[PDB]
Amino acid sequence: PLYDSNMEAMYTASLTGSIAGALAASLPFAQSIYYRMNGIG
Amino acid sequence: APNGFYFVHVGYHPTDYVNQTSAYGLCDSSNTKCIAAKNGYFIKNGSD
Repeated sequence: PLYDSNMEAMYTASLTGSIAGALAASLPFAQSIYYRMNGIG
Repeated sequence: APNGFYFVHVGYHPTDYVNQTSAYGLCDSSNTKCIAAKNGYFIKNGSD
């Protein structure tokens, strides 16, 4: 394949480190989960 | 386009960033009335 295993793993890890988001802004995971839960009702 | 459609999109692409800190939202001293940002952020000048 074009990219090595570590390349794909690093891209996946950088995707993991930007899920927080909300409201870019860096947030703790607990606060992000709370803000996601507030939108449902 | 030849045998298809040619699409052009105009992005935004910010290129120069700065390092500041914001807050979840300013509120009253005794939590009486509290505000929050509407497509924006709240930044202190340095002297509150």
